[PDB]
Order: sequence, then C-alpha cells, then structure tokens
Amino acid sequence: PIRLRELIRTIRTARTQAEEREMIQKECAAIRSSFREEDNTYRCRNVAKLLYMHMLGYPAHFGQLECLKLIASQKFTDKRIGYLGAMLLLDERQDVHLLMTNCIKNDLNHSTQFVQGLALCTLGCMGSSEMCRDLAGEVEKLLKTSNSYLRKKAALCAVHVIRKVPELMEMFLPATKNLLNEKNHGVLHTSVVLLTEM
Amino acid sequence: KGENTSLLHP
Amino acid sequence: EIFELKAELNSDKKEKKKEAVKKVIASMTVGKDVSALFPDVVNCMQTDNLELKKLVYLYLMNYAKSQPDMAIMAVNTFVKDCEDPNPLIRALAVRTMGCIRVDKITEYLCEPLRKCLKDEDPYVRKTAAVCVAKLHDINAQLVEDQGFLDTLKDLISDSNPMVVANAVAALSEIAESHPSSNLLDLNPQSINKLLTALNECTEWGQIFILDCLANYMPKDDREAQSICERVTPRLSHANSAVVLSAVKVLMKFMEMLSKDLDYYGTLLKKLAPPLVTLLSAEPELQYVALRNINLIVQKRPEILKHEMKVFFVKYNDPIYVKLEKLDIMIRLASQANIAQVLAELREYATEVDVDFVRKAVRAIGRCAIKVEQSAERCVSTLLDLIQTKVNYVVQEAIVVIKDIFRKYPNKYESVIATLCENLDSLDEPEARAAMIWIVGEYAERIDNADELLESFLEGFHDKSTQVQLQLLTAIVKLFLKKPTETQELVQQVLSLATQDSDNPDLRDRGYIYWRLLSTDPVAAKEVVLAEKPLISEETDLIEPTLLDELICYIGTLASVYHKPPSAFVE
Amino acid sequence: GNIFANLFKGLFGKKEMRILMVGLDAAGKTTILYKLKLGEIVTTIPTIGFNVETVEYKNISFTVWDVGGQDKIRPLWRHYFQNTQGLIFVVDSNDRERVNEAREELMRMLAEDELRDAVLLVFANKQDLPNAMNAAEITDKLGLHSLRHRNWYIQATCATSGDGLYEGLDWLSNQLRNQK
Amino acid sequence: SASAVYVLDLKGKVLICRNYRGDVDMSEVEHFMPILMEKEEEGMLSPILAHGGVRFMWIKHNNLYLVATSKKNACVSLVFSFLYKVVQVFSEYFKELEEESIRDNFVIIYELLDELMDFGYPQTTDSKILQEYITQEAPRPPATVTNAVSWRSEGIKYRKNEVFLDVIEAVNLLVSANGNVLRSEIVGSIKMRVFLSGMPELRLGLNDKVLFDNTGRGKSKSVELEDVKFHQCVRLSRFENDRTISFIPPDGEFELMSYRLNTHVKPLIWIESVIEKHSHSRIEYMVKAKSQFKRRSTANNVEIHIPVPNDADSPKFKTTVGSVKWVPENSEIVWSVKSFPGGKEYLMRAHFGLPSVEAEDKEGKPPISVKFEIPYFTTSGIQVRYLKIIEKSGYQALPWVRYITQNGDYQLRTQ
Amino acid sequence: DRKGGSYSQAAGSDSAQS
Amino acid sequence: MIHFILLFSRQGKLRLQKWYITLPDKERKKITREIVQIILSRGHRTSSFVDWKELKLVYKRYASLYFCCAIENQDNELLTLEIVHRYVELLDKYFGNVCELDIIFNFEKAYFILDEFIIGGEIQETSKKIAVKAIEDSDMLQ
Ligand SMILES: Nc1nc2c(ncn2[C@@H]2O[C@H](COP(=O)(O)OP(=O)(O)OP(=O)(O)O)[C@@H](O)[C@H]2O)c(=O)[nH]1
Ligand SMILES: [Mg+2]
Repeated sequence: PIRLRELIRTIRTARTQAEEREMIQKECAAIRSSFREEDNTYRCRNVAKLLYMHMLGYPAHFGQLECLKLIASQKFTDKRIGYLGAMLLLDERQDVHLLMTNCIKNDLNHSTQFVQGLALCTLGCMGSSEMCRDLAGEVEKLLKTSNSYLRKKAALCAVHVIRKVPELMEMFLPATKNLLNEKNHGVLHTSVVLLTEM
Repeated sequence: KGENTSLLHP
Repeated sequence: EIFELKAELNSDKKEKKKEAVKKVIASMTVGKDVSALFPDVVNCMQTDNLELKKLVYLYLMNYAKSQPDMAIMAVNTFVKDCEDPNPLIRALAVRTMGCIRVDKITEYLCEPLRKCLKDEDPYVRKTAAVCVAKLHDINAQLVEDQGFLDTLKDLISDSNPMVVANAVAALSEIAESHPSSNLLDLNPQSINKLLTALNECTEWGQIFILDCLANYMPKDDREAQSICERVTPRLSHANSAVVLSAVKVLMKFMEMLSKDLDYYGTLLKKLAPPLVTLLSAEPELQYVALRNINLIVQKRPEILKHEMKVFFVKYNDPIYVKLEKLDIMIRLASQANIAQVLAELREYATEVDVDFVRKAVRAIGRCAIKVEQSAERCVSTLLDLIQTKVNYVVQEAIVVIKDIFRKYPNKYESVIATLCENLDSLDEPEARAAMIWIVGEYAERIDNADELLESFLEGFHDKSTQVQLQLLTAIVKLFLKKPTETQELVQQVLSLATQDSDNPDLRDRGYIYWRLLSTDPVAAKEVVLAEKPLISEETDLIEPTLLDELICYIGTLASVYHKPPSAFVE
Repeated sequence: GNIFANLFKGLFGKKEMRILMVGLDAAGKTTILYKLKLGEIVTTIPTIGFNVETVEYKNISFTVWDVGGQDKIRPLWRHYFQNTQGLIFVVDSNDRERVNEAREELMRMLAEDELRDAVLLVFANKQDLPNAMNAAEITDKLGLHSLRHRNWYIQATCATSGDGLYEGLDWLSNQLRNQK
Repeated sequence: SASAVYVLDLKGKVLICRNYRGDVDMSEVEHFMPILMEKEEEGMLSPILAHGGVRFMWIKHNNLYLVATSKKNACVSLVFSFLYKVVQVFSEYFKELEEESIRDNFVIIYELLDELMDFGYPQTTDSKILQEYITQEAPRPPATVTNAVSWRSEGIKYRKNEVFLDVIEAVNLLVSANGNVLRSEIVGSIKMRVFLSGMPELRLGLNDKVLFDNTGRGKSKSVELEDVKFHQCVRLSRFENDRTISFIPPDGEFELMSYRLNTHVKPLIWIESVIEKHSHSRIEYMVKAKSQFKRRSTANNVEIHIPVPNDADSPKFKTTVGSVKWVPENSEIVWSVKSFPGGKEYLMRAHFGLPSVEAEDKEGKPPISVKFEIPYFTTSGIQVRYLKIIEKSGYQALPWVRYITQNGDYQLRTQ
Repeated sequence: DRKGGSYSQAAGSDSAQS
Repeated sequence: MIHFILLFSRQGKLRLQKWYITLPDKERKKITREIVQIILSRGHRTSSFVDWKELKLVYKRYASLYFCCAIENQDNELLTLEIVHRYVELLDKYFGNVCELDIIFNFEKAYFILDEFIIGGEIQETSKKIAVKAIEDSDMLQ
C-alpha cells in the first residue's frame, strides 16, 4: 500500500509524458491487483492513488465498485474516501450511483454528525434526477431539525433537490416557514438562498 | 521554484 | 555582473579573458541580451588562442545586426586574419566576414574575398566560395561589381572536388535568385567534368553535383543515355537525399529519352528497387518519400505497378506516414491487388484514430469508385462496417454508399433494404443528407420510404440548408414516383419549405417544386425524376504542366506540398 | 518456504468463507440477514442499493451481501459477482405472479461464465403462510435439478420464527469447507 | 537550404541556435512550440512546420527537437539529411543525447555547428575526420577533407590488422489477423569494424546471385538481394560495372552495405494465439509458439510480446518453457524465453481478470511482436566469399565476420 | 565467445573463379 | 452558484478541480483545457473576468498557481472574488503557510475543506472560524 505522498513524489519525478504515463500505469496495476483481492486495510491509500491518477488525466473506470463498497463501510477514513470518490468520479451519467441511494439513506440517519454531513454534501454535489426522488423525504426531515451545523446542509440539499426536481418544491414550503430568525449567519444565509431559489 | 511561496503571505 | 564581466574582459590576463568570453557565450545561449557589451569584447578580439577567437567571431556575427555601428571596429581585424598561414584561421575569418549582415562592412570585404578565391588550400577555397555566395545574397550588385562570377565559374573546372561542389552550389544559389540573365549553364563538356568528380565528391557534395544537372535539358538521346548511365550508380548510395536526387535527375532526363530503346526499360526497372529502399527510411523522411512517390506516380505509374505489399501501413508507423500510405495504396490500387487493398482497408477500419478511420473509408470509397470490378466487394465491406455499430464508421459507410449509388446505382438496389434500417438516428449532416438522397433516388426497393421520411420531417425547418434541400428533393421524388402514399407528404413539405422556410435557395426550390406540381405533375416525372447523365469523377491526377514542373522540383518544399515553388515562398 | 504460521492459524480456525444475498424484493432477504446477524425481525425500507454484513458461526466469517430485487437493481447483481465465492437465492413463494420473475432472474444470474464456483443456495423465505409451498414443489417449479454443475440445496426458513437458519448455515459450511 | 539550425527542448526552450543565412528572424522559434502543440492536438502535427512564410522542418530527438527554420523552397530531404548527420556527430562525440550535454558542451558544440554547415550548405559530416580538427579537450584541417578520400584518415597504424564483420539479419514479418503474412521482407546489414594499418582498399566478395550468373555459377545457393545500398567508401561505378565491391574501409565500425530482399519462406517462429476473453468476466490466452527454424540454431533471448488487456488485473500465466511476465507499463504479456531451440514448441495459457464496469473508450488491438534472435543463422543464405585487403606497404590481414539472425518488424496482427 | 554467433574468418577472393 | 472551480498552476497543471455540473469526462477535460488556455493566454490587466460560454469566468491567482470559477450571469462579480479570497484565507489558516507544495500532497484536505465550505456551488458557511472549527473536529474524529 503506497502512501499518497510517495505516489505524488513519484509522479512529480516523471519528466516526459511517456514516463509519467508508464508510472501511472504501473501504479494503477498494483491498485487494481489490490482491489481485485477485496482489500479493506489499505483501501484508503488505493482510493487516494486512484483519485490522484484520475485527476492527473488517467482512466479510473475500474475504481467504481470500490468507492461504493467503501461508502457503506464503517471506518471514518474509508467513508470519507468513498464519499470523495463518489463526488469526484461519480456523476448522474455514470450509471453506478443508483446503488449509492441505499448507502446515502443508511448514512442519512447515522448518529455521527460528520458521516451524515458528508453524505448530505455528496448528495448535494452529485444529485441525480432519480436520487432526489427517493431522497426527498429524508432531506425534509433534516431540514426541520435544530442542528445549526446540519441546518445549512439540509438547506443546501433542499436547494439542490429543487434545482434538479422543480416539482419537488411543494414539499419544502411547510418546512422553511418561520426560519428567518436563526441566530447563526450560515443558517440565515442558507435560508435566504433557499427562499430566493423558491 | 515559485511553489513554496505562500498563496497570500499572511 | 555586467561591470565585473567588462572588467574581466578588459584585463591583461588570458585566463580571465577566456573565462569572460565563455561566460558571455553562455549568457547569450541561456537567453541573455549581451549585445550591450559588444564594444567591450571588440578590444579582446585579436588573440593568439584559437579557442577565444571563435567565440569572439560568433558573438560578432550574432551581435552584428544589433549593433552595426559598433561592427566598424572589426574590418582591420578581419583583413589581418584573412592572411594567416593556418588554413583554419583563414577559413574562420572568411566565414565570419560573410556571416556579418552589415551593409558598410561587406563593401570592404571584397578584397579579402578576391584574395581567398584563388587560395591553394581546398578549405580556404570552399570558405571563399561560400563567402562569395553569401555576399551575392546580401548584395548582388557588389558581387557583380567584384567580378566573382568569373572566379566562381572557374572553380568547377579546377581540382579539389569538395571545393568544386561548393563552387557549383554557390553558383546555383546565385543563379536561383538571379533573373535568368547570363545563366551559368555549361555545354556537355562541363556536364561530363562534373560527372567525373561526382564519384569523388562527399555525401554533401553529391547533392550539389546532381542539382546542377536538374536545370540542364538534354537535346539528344546519346547525351540522355550517357547521363542516365552515369546517374545509375547513384541509386546505390547510403544517403537518402542522394538517392532522391538521382531519382529526380533520372526522371528529368527520361523526358528526352526514347521509350523505343532499352534504356527507358532499364531505367524503369532500376528505379523500383531505389523506391523500395527509400520507403524503409526514417519516419521523418517517410513523408518525403511518400510525397516523391505520389509526384512520380502520376507521371510514370508503370514503375511501381507491382509495388503494393510495401505500401501497407505498419502498426508503429506515424500518422503522417499512415495517412500517406492510404493515398499511395489508392494511387497504386488496381484489380490485381483489389483483394489486398480491401483487406488492408478492413484492418485499417478497426483502429482507434478517427482521422485514420475516415482516411481509410475515403480510400476504400475511392478504390471502389475507380475500379468497378470490386464494387460488390466495396459494398460488402461498407455494409460490414455499418453493421460494426461505429458512429464514425457508420457515417463513413453511409457517405461511401451515397457516393457509390450516384456512380454505380444500376445494381445498388440490393443494399437499400439493408440501409433502410441502419440506425438512422445519427445526426451527422454528411450522413443524414446522403441517406436522404439515397432514399429519394432509390425509393423503389424500400416499401417504407414515406414512413422513413416522416421522422426526418419533424425538424426539417431547423435541421440544415443542405439537409432541408435533400429532404425536399427526396419528398418530391417520392411524390412523383408514388403519389398515392405521399400525396399529403408532398403538400406538407411544400407548406413547411414555402411558408415557414426563410432560406432563399430553399424557398426558391420549394416554390419551383410547388409550381411544377401545380402545373403538370406528369411532366414532373420527366423533369424531376429524369435519368441524370454519367457523373464525372474528380480525377486526382495533377495537370501535365504542373507535373512537368514538379518533376524538376524533387525533394524540395514544392514537392512535399504538391504546390508550385512560387505559390508557397514569400 | 515455511507454512508453520498457516498451520498454527488453522489449528484454531482460519477459514472464513463468503456468501451472497440476492432475490426478489420483499422476499425476506433483509429480514433473513438481520436474523442471521442479530437475531431479530427488523423492519426495513426496500433496499434501494445493497446491504453488506457478516456472520460469525462455526469459526467461519459468513459475510452476507444483501441485494435488492428492484428493477433498477436487478441488473446490478453483476457488480457483486467479482470476487464472490458464495451465492444465496431467496425465493418468494407467497407471490405466484412474481415466482416466474424470480425464476427468470435466477436463471439469468446462473447463466454467467464468471459465477461458476458459487454453489446454489435456495432459501424458502416467508415460510409462515399456508400458501407457501413445500421444499420440493418450489424446487420442481424452479427446475433446480436441471442446473448442471450446480450444487443447490433448498431450505425453508421462517422470517418471523427463524427456524431452519441453522440447518442452512450448516449446509453452506459443509459445501464450502471439505474438512473435518 | 536551412536558414537557422536550432536545438529545442521538451519545454520549448531553445538549447542552442546557430543561424546560417540570417533570412529568418530568431524570434520565429517561439511560435514553433505553439504551432507544434496545435498540430498535435488536432492530428495535423508533422515534422515540417510552417510559420507563415517560414517552414520549421525538424526531427524529434531523444530529448530535444532539432528544428531547422527555412524560408525559401529549400530541399526537405537535404535538411533531413543534415539533421541526421548532426545527430550522428553528436552521438559520436557525446555518449548521451540529452539536455545534460547541450548546456555542458557548448564550447565544442558551437564550433562543430559552425564547421559543419556554412551558409546552409553542409561541407563536413564525418565524425572521425571532424574529431581531428574540433575537440573539446586547433591545428590545420586534415588533408582527408580536402582529398577525395574523406572517410579514411591516412597514416593510421595498428599493431595488428584485424577487421571484424557483422552480418546482422532482420527478419520482419507482417502477419495479418487471418493467419497469412502480408509483408515478409529480410533486410541485410553488413556492418564491419575495420582496424588495420594504412589505407587498405577492401574488395568485398559474396555469393551474389547476379555475380554467380555473370561468372556462370548461377546454380548454387546465391543471395538474391533486391536492393543493395553501398556505403560512401564503396565505389558505385565499380559495383555498376561488374558487381565489383571495392572500397576503402574506414577506421572504426561502419555500415558497408545494407541488402534488402523479399523473403518467400515460412517464418522462423510461428505464434498461434487465441483470445477467450469473457464479457467483463475473464480472458484466456492460448498462445502457442512454433519454431520453424533449423534445430541446429537456437533463438537466444526469445521475447514474444502478447498484448494483454490494458485494464486486466490479477493475471495468471500457465506456460511450458520460459518465464512469462506482465508489465503494466506496456500493457502486454512478455513471453520471454532464454534459449529457444529450433523446432521447439512452447504453449502458454494466460488467465487474467477484468473489471465489471466497461471501458469508456476503445483501446485497439496492438500487434504481437516477437523478439527472437538466433545467432549463427543466415536466413537469406548469403555467405561471404572473399575480402581482398590490399595495402601498398604489404601486410597479412586477419578479417573476421559473424552472422547474427534477429527479428525486425516481425509483428503478428491480432484478431 | 560472443552472443549472436561466433566470428568466423573470411577469405580473400573467389579462388575458384580465378 | 459556482458551476465549477479549477485550481490550475501557472504551467497549466491543475492542482484542484470541483465541478457542480454533471458533464462528460471528455467534455469536462476539454472545458478545463480551454479554461487553462484562456487564463494562460490573458494579461494581468484583463479585469479578472472572462465571459466564456455565457459564464462569468473569474480568475484571481495570488501565487504561481491560479484559480478559476464559473459563476452564472445572475449574481454580482465581486462576490466570486470575495468567496475565493475567503476560501484561500481559510485554507491558509487550516494548513499554516499554504504553498503550492502542500496543495499537491494535501489535495484531500483541500477537497474536504471545499466540501465543508461550498456545497453544490453555493456558500455553506459565511464565517471563517466556524468552518475551520468544524473541519478540525471532523479531522480529529479519526
Ligand atoms: N410478517 C412477515 N413478513 C415477511 C416474512 N417473510 C418475508 N416477509 C416480507 O418480506 C419483506 C422483507 O423485506 P426486508 O427484510 O426489509 O428486505 P428484503 O427481503 O430484501 O426486501 P427489499 O428490501 O424490498 O428488497 C418484509 O417487508 C415482509 O413484508 C415473514 O416471515 N413474516
Ligand atoms: Mg433488503
């Protein structure tokens, strides 16, 4: 399991485009070998290396099931890596985010404020036309809570759902009523943005 | 180099 | 920095002057404007060491146009160095004098050039010959006044074959820019003398010796036969440019040779192995070799008629070579190797290069159109490519089928059924228009021509001008042929192209079609659905006037681009 | 090389094994997995994605990957076919109209050249209503005996009660492990 | 007719420039990099660029592009030949062709560039001859450049007179996916390392088919070289007259002649490979190598490259003879065999996984290339007959030569 | 020894052709 | 809302990328290349605003590495610059003397900070200390 810093240094050590491509392929071969064995200990390092390779301009199609598997994991680092992979290499046209709806729903009711917040941010960033349809009920539940750190995330998720699904704005009218008295600046800004979008 | 310099120098 | 360098260069120590010169040379190469220190380096110019003299001369040459006024302090040094006993010093001084682009300096350099013109050292003679050409290029009037043409002419008829080749090259360069007045052409004796030193010239001198014969025009078969016999040994030269120059010279001389004699056949047979050897050169020269073959292919296509296996594009071949390979195969394509050409094109259609795939499709279509004996094979290959489910391949196959149908549509009714349902959802204007034209012209073997045109009429008012015109023509043809199932379709097309169509040409075409329909529908069958004459295929052969001129310009920029020399130079 | 460490690990139990959880939606797959892992009938919403869990029994870590029976998730079973050693099929005997769909889905999933070492594991879910068939009528309808080179075993498990889960686990362990 | 010969780098910086005519501004080199980038990004990149009225024709080196700007209708072939000669001279003088020597050997590099070409017309290109007048560690120029013989310096003396020859064969086969070979040509290469005293006039004699027919012995094994390219020292007139190969060998290793004739015989190595690639499940490589060469010859260092999937992972190789290793950098299975006796048959059974998610774009089917190299085996059957080493002083030479058979463009098209 | 085939001595000319 | 954010170096290499619009990978790469070419082919007095594809492409690089944004033509232009400056200040405070070297190696931290700051192209926390405290608490979780 090569570290992210070591992979970055190795990539920076390549000068020619062919040499950089060869190094990227050599790293991707080891990453794919580790992934095919169902590795769970050094999965975060492999995910980081795959994300770095994809950002540098290399294919990362094979690293799709690994992100979904890490999303439904229990480790905080693994969950964060899976969320980052879903946000970066996952989109509406990917066609592999359909199975991520169950993971998002499972993580939407998590007691931890970081896993739920990360899931909400991922849903807002990669909202699809069908994910919001099956996630609209859970978004409204979090919008009526008194969590200042979660109120902004709920408002952003509702705004993203409304933008993706203009017909779902009717379910947010009774949830945003009497929400202009928030002391926190972020909550007030989120409420104002949601009202302007509506 | 030009990379080790601070983005804002604060 | 600058002050320290100037102080070091203005010192009496050679160990510091050499270091300063090296630093100045490195700064200029590193990209530092050291032209402000040119007057300071002028004092440290007349040095006994040859290592620092070369650097000073290079700095002066590179810092001569920038500071022409400061270069007036070097004429005396050049004059003194032009008489050194060492031939290397004299050659360096001669080269530096001609490399200085100073209007007030070349005038005083005529005397050293005249002195070095008759230099006994062959290196000195070559340097003087190069300097004469440089001065003539800089100032033709000064060279003419100095009377260097007579000295240059006598250089060819003297010893030192390298010096003779250099003088010949200088004379050719001077005459190249000259207005053809007082040409340096020579009689057969001069040609024989040049050929005698051709076998003793170096690799670079061979090009200079063979370029002179490119301008001479033989007048008799005996002279042409001798020239061909003397140029024949040049085909076995390791230098790629030497072989190309020899081939060009042989091609030029073949314009006066007689095909009745066996010399023409021997020359043709001895030229194919040279082309085969040149085809296996470096990738950089591969494009030049392909261009030369294409230029000579349209002139003497009977030499490389059997050379088809060597024209196959390799897996590691470059894009510029792979593209030229398809053109070479198309030019040399015939019924003898039609199967081989089809197999090569089929393999070239499975690659990943979109441009390469398009070029292969175009070559296959050109081969099918040129040779009617392989029309069925080309149609089958196009159908297989379309069935391959490739968007670019599908568009290329549609274009090829549309082109073939207009040229050979007599027995093209067996492919309309397959093309009736061939993924018509493609939005390529070059493919949709071709499919519409094929359906309109071939609306006899398809029983659902009206139904197929319905999908293309949804956005006929905003699809395209050419696409809209093709759709209107197909609708008119269908109405003229079968007006029972397209009676309402014709009216709808006329309403959409005449009322909601703002295109001037499209509106005029729609109005004309409506007038023809409302005036005499029976006459529209003989007017619109008439038998068009044979379509004149675009010949790829160049004009004979350009081919004759392009024959003399072989291996130059005018041959690779296939353009006249005056249409690309500035 | 030396295999002393492997022998020491195997002296107290080293094999873990794997398992799959596929079948039609509302077939008791999620409830069966909850009973196997926890031991209670937990009510859950339909599996839009998938559920991954593990079961520790007989010194073997029986990892269960629940897969929903949704139409949009039916063709997604090929994602779990990579690096998979076991497969459990959950039938729905209470849905006569869905029995044909479940059989077709099982046949489609069983007609893959990559999933060959995964033995058949037929679980009779919803074994609490009188309309549920026996352990042979369902197998006869599904044609489990016609699966060449497939080791299938039909077991009836009650979601509400949990009877037969131990027998199914023992059968899976015996099929996976071929030692004493 | 180059206007300014310059050497670029991988970042667009001109390592060294040397104008020869001055008709092209030195600032045109800056636009060469954007033009090359635009051509590469649109598929129109070519070795000869065009910046308005100035054409930038150059080749690609190991680390820098030796682009030579020109403005008139200069000979592109001449420019390419000059660039090749400059590259050869740099390789002879500097063991490495990279930016490490461009910025460290400028003192001698500038002198070599100035002496090589004057006014755009090269005059001296022999590395051995040029090394006697331009050194990095100056006397009068040698008489060899002025004399006709510019490839053999006079006065060379050695303790012994031994010349080592190298008859290197290049077996190139273009086998299509259908199983037939389209381009099957063998190009000979007679490279000799002449080390003698004086200026001997070598008289090379082989069992050429044309020579045998002319002498009347056109019935034994004769090499039918379709194209023969002699070196500069080889006299073209002598070869044209009566097939007499008479030339003065140079001091060092050089290529005397380069034969090139077609081959109509069966390939030395026959590769029967199959692809049982499952649809996103697995892949099988039933590759079998059959040696059609003579059993007395061994193909040392046999490397049959099998292109495996680019995204394949967890691969397994079930072969019989030779180590099989998959290199992710090359994305192919290297069937490396140390010793391959003639007539041997090696069978391999590849097995690698594949991701469930399909690839976004196609990757193509690169051809399978073998790297067989069987020494002491001449496929063309050409054998050296005599080598007339004649010296005015008179000495007993000890010529030597070896025959090496290798694989050139021996690629096999995939299915 | 040497990889690629041992070097062999060459003749001087075609002794059988005079 | 910001359509996309691309942190590219002066040499053209991109150290960060965050697009809020679902676009194809080839299309996204082409758009990034075009944005890099436009920014790299612009002077220092271009107003730091480019109308590319009807998008207020605002470029404001405080070091060798440049910054880009894609703001729709419905809000003020100075808001994007203020948001970029606030994000840069927050990243510097979280990291401590943030340079180009720490951006490449600590790309995950920058991505997490961006996710915790802006979600869906809109602002999530107006303050600069609350976001830093939340990021520190999330990192300390393990
Ligand atoms: N009361 C009762 N219901 C059962 C029994 N067996 C199966 N079910 C039904 O089967 C469903 C099981 O759903 P889950 O446990 O959440 O998971 P699942 O079987 O994969 O169903 P999906 O999530 O929709 O794919 C329940 O909703 C029940 O209605 C049983 O023994 N008793
Ligand atoms: Mg379930």
